[PDB]
Amino acid sequence: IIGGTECKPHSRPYMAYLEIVTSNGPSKFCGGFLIRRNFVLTAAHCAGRSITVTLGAHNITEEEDTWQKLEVIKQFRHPKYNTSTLHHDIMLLKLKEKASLTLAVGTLPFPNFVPPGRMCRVAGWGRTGVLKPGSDTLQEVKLRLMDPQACSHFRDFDHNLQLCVGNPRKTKSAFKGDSGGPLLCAGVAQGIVSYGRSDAKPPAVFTRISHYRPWINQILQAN
Amino acid sequence: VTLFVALYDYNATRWTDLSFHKGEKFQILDGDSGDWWEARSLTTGETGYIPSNYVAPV
Ligand code: NA
Ligand code: NA
Ligand code: NA
Ligand code: NA
Repeated sequence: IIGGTECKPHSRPYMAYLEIVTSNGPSKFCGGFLIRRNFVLTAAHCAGRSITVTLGAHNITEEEDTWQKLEVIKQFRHPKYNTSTLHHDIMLLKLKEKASLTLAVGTLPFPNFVPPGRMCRVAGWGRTGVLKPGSDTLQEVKLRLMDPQACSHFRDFDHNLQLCVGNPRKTKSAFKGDSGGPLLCAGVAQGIVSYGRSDAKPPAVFTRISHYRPWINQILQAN
Repeated sequence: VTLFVALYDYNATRWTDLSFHKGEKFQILDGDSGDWWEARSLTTGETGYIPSNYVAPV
């Protein structure tokens, strides 16, 4: 998260830190959010061989009693996910068991097409600058939903599928490590951090949750 | 695992990309979900998407 501020600890209790393993080599990291006691939502590009979810975290580098660490038992990557464009960058993760509801750990269950112009908030543990390490602490930033034309330079960007996020005149943006995290508008999850420019210049591209709601509903009803 | 080698340099344009140089070697983590492949660089240990036509099996 670039240009943001440290979250009040545990103020965003749905936030999930994902550690994604592949055999031998080092693991990779993403964000996510708990939408049901045993389901986390995140980006499809965060998939891998096995995933561990940490809930209840603020400083992710220091274990504490609020933490709940759960193994993923099933990954539901959107079946139309395309790596060249990152279209349909959305995945549901089924956890091995239910999380406990505490002050630090809670769900953000879903309650319309969100138009350009509103202010929204995104949180994550990603880099705080192009060459910065991942953030020890959960950060958040307030970002403007832009007209889809503000994302024209990503030729494959599709307003029906994706949100264009972050006033290009500012430095505020989600960045590497924030992928999978939720964009909340008036308290409702409306986007998922997907990708942006290598130089971190906003806007970045988020998956538009509204388009995928039927698919999400389908996976939840059957699992 | 079979290794892949870069045939050209590439500079990332999206943060989900890897950058790389001709000669760099990779393990392919996801080459089955589109024409960009999720790869791990044996030089850097970083993971990201690369255009599939920029590499060949070692
Ligand atoms: Na394509
Ligand atoms: Na439980
Ligand atoms: Na477009
Ligand atoms: Na990477």
